[PDB]
Amino acid sequence: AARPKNFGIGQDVPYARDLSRFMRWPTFVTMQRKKRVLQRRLKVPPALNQFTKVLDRASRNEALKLIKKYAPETRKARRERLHKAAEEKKKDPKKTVSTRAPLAVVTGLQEVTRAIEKKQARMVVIANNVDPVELVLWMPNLCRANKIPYAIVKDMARLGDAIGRKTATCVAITDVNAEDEATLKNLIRSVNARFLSRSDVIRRQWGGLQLSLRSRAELRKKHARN
Amino acid sequence: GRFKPLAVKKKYAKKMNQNKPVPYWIRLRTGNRIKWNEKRRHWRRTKLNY
Amino acid sequence: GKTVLSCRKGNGSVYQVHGHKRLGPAKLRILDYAERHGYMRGVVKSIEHEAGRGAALARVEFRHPYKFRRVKELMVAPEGMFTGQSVFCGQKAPLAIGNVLPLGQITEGCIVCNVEAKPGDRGTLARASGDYCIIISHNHETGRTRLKLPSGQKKSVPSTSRAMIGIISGGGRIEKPVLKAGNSFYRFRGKRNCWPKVRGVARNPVEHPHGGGNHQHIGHPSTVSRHSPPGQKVGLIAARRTGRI
Amino acid sequence: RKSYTRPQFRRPHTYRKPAMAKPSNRVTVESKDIAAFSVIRYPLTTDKAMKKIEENNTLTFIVDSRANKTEIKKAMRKLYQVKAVKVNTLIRPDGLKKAYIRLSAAHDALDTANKIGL
RNA sequence: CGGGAACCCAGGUGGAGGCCUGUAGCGAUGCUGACGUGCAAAUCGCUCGUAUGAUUUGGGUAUCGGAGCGAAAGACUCA
RNA sequence: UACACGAGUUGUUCGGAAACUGAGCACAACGUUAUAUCGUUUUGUUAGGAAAGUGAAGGUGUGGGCCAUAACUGAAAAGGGGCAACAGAGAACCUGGGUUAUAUUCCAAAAAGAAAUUGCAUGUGG
RNA sequence: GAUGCAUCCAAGUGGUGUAUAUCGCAAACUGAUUUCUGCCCAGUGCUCUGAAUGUCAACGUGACGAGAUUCACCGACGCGC
RNA sequence: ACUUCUCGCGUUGUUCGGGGGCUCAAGAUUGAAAAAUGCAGCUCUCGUACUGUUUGUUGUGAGUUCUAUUAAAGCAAAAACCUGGGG
RNA sequence: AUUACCAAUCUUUGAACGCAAACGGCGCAUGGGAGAAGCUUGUCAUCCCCGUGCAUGCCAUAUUCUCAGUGUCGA
Ligand SMILES: [Mg+2]
Ligand SMILES: [Mg+2]
Ligand SMILES: [Mg+2]
Ligand SMILES: [Mg+2]
Ligand SMILES: [Mg+2]
Ligand SMILES: [Mg+2]
Ligand SMILES: [Mg+2]
Ligand SMILES: [Mg+2]
Ligand SMILES: [Mg+2]
Ligand SMILES: [Mg+2]
Ligand SMILES: [Mg+2]
Ligand SMILES: [Mg+2]
Ligand SMILES: [Mg+2]
Repeated sequence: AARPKNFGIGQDVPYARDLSRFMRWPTFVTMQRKKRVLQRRLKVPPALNQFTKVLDRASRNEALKLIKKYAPETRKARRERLHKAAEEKKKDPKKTVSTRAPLAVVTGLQEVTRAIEKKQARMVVIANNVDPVELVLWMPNLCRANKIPYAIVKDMARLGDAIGRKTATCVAITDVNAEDEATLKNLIRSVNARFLSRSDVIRRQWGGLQLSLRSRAELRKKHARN
Repeated sequence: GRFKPLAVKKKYAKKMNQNKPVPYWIRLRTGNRIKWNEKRRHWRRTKLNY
Repeated sequence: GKTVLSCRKGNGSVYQVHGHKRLGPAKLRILDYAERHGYMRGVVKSIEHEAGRGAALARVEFRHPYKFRRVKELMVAPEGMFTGQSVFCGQKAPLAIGNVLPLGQITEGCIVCNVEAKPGDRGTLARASGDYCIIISHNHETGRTRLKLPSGQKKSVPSTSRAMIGIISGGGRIEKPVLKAGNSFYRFRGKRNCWPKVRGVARNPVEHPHGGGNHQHIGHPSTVSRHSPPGQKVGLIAARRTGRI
Repeated sequence: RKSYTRPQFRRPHTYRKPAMAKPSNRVTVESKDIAAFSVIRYPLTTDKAMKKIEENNTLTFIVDSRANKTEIKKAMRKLYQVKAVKVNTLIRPDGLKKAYIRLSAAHDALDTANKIGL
């Protein structure tokens, strides 16, 4: 019938109880955890905090919808596009090869920056995380310098899948065709309600100082002693 | 005495052979400069230690 | 001149503890989950004699809480502990003479040997033969016990340290006089290499600050400064009270 | 959540593709000859090497030094189509490896030294 | 154990000991012996110290140059 | 014991290694250093991801499974290797005898014999 | 009393006593028993102490000059006592 | 069990004292090896044959025997191997 | 044929790099080639040769060759 083992203290050899939390993880495993907790502890300045108040999933998928359908041509529709720029030009009489990129979003970084400085980017999308964080830290600040609606969005790996690369620091969505002025004209509104309307409280917003659940439930069990 | 490595054995064998006299067909050669062996070791005089 | 015997000793070349006939380091069982939220029984099976120590070392086996083995622990033996005593070393452990129940849970005014300063270092204090500590005070608001070390110097340790109950074995070793240089030879041949002690005043004034002269005299006062450099810090180091009382 | 039932993290057993078995690091030709003529190099004729052909059935070949008692037998059989039972060897005080070779008591040794021309 | 209300008188047993004599071993006191162009760039003879021990010894192994190591002679570290 | 010439050292079992650990050593890693040839290093290494020993489904001759090798996966399993003892550990052979010089080494078939022993095999015993 | 003491190392999460834990370690002195071990803390040493005892180090503070600089001051632990 | 007893040359065992058994390691023994060996004398003449193929006693010793005594000295470690529990 | 010159052969080592090392020692793969007992005249058992590969570090890289992470995110 039954055999009952009490894996109590000292009374029987337990089963293979999952440890996976008190084990010695390899260096990078702990070190990438101690990294995302250390920058929750500290007093995050009001300029770096900006990237931990991203859009919500409500319009983030919509923002990735535009960036996706206005994504560049994938080295195959690029090389056969400029090929019809010779096929129908070699048959053309002369002086007519005129072709350009059909319509896409400015997806580089130094190409995006110029889309802002020119004020030709209608609105820009910015990535939550880039390894040299300073590489895009200033991006949400020359926007309200040039009054472009900006958008700090939750993952650069999700600005890559839409475009086509692996990662993307910031996408700029410049002039669009009248098939889709409806969906973005609201996106600009749905996002500056989160970044430009908030410009005052953003630049005065010290983040972090988020204590543990271990060392701040302790600070709950002592106001329980009050 | 009885333990010598084979490598140390190969090196004393290469010395037992080098300890033979110049053969008497060498000193009738046209212009040699050899009359004696002048590298003959005697086991008592000088030791090899290898 | 040359370096002095004392300075010429932290190189630890020849003057290094021998420990070949020694057993492992004798210390309490590792402070795992079992010795915090309960106890675990352990049988004393063998009481050996680590060469170079007056206290008996008792081989205590416990069960490994997690694997199926029987982990074996080498501990210093409190006096009275015999082979087959079923020692308990945990939280809820009883306080018989040999158990390792935690220090802030032992009753006050009690007698504890093999106490440990830090909570986990597996027993440091009161661990030579016949030595022990008396628990004086618990401070449950601070959570730290003040026990009286076997030197008079009474300190405060945390109330979660562990501690055996009793006196370390081999008490009364230091009272049987040696009567001969040969019984001091065999004492230190299990211990390190410091015997015989040549008096520095019988040395040459190249090998020691005292040596020299036509008479064997310390030329300058033996009491040397606390701050004095090594090779000079010889004699009575920072002696604050000097000579026969 | 992956189940780790260990205090350590031991490296995961990933896929392990085999090597490619590179073609060769040489071109130089080989044969069946050089494998059997390098070992047994020349027989030996002495007062003791003769006394052991007639009295015993052994032979004496000054085999090369880095040979093998199992490969002196193979070499005999490949060179002198005779069987070899006991192949005693010794690296002489000349760096030269001698070899005594019993001929199975069925191949007379005195009928090989006369064939081999010893 | 014998023999007589305390624990002495003796009889053995046993075989301890940095105990004694002494061989080897290890030392080197005396002869200020003999050698001192040696046998010998420190040896020889006799005497002598010790000889269960803090002993002697083999191999391995550690520590070396303004340093090592020393029961300490500034001894020893390939004459 | 010189000189010359010629010879002379034979092993499943003896010694050594393959194959133990000791005092100890120190490759790696890691650290340090202008610099290393430095230091740590089994009473178990390393900020530290340090390994086929096994068990398996599937693949394969063939009347779709009888049966069988094999591939390539991958089952738990903490504590990297590695030296260091011809006196420690370990170690399967004993007599008899016929070299100018070797023999527990050599002896050939009335092995001069007699054993032990390792590897792989066929097969009588269940 | 171990975040110790003594000590090594060119430096290092290095090393030695320490596989140790004051019946221990390190450092001196005298030299078995027995017998005593006197007086002197001025000195020079160790040692604490520092409130006030007297004084100092860059640093920090001030004012000066256009500025290099000047004049200070904090007299601070230490060092005196 | 009224203090008895069993001890060893000896410092101790019982709280076990005899009758049989079970093993244990020394060790003997018969038998194989093994007598054609070997030592060897021989009658005769490497041939040639056969006639003898002997154990008991002592003493000293090396190991076995009993993991006393100096011990603030307690008198190495490991592989391989072995057995068992679970199998 | 000798001499001179200009494709090979090029042992054991050594930076030495499979591991070691006063071991002409020891492996792991991987072929092929001897030798044989069994066995079906040949075929691969351990045994034994020959050859290649196998050191660490680093760089590149792999048609989507495998993976780890309470790093990031999302279905
Ligand atoms: Mg990292
Ligand atoms: Mg001096
Ligand atoms: Mg002085
Ligand atoms: Mg290829
Ligand atoms: Mg004498
Ligand atoms: Mg030797
Ligand atoms: Mg000669
Ligand atoms: Mg190194
Ligand atoms: Mg063992
Ligand atoms: Mg190398
Ligand atoms: Mg490449
Ligand atoms: Mg993958
Ligand atoms: Mg993950």
